[PDB]
Amino acid sequence: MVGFGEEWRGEVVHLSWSPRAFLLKNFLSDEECDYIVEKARPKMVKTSTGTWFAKGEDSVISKIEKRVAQVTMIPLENHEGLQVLHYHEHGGQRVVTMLMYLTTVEEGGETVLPNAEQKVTGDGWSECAKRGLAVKPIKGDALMFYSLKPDGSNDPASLHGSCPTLKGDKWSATKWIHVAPI
Ligand SMILES: [Cl-]
Repeated sequence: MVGFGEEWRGEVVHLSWSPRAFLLKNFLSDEECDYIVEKARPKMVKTSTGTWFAKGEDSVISKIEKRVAQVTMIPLENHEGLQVLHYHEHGGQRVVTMLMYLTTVEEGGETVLPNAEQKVTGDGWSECAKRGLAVKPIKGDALMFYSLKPDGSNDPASLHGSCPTLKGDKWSATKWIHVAPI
C-alpha cells in the first residue's frame, strides 16, 4: 500500500479554519458502508464496540483507502489502517483525520468539536452538539480535518468526541494519516 493506487468526484463543504475542516458528501457509496459494517460485525469487541483493519487487509476497504490518499493528497505509506466503531517509525505526528459515517443517525449522535471556533445553533442539533462545531452522521459522508497547523504545531481545535445517539444506530470508520511514511 504505497502512493495513490478513475477518481471520486463529490460535493465538498468547507466547515472551519479552526480546526481546518471539510465535509465530503457521499464519499462512500451506500454499498461500501453496508460492506464495512457487515465485515466488521463479527470482529467487534467491547459504551462502543470496535475493531481495527490493517492498512490493505481487505480488498473493498483498500479501494476506499486509495480514495482517501487521493482526496488528502497524502501517499498511502503515511496512512494508518481503519478503526470501525459501533456506539451503544510510526510516521511521526498524526496530521489528518478522516471520519466516515456508515449509517445515518436521525437524532443526536453528532461528531462534536468543542474547541472549534464555531458552534452550531438552532433546529436539528442535539444539546451535546451545540457545545461546538458538529456534524450530523449521514451514511456515506466523511468529515476530514487537520490536527496540525501548517507549521506542524498542534491545533487544539481538532479535539473531537461522539454525542449520545437519541434516535438511530451509529457506526463509523476512522482513518488517521501521518506527516511521514510509517
Ligand atoms: Cl464521531
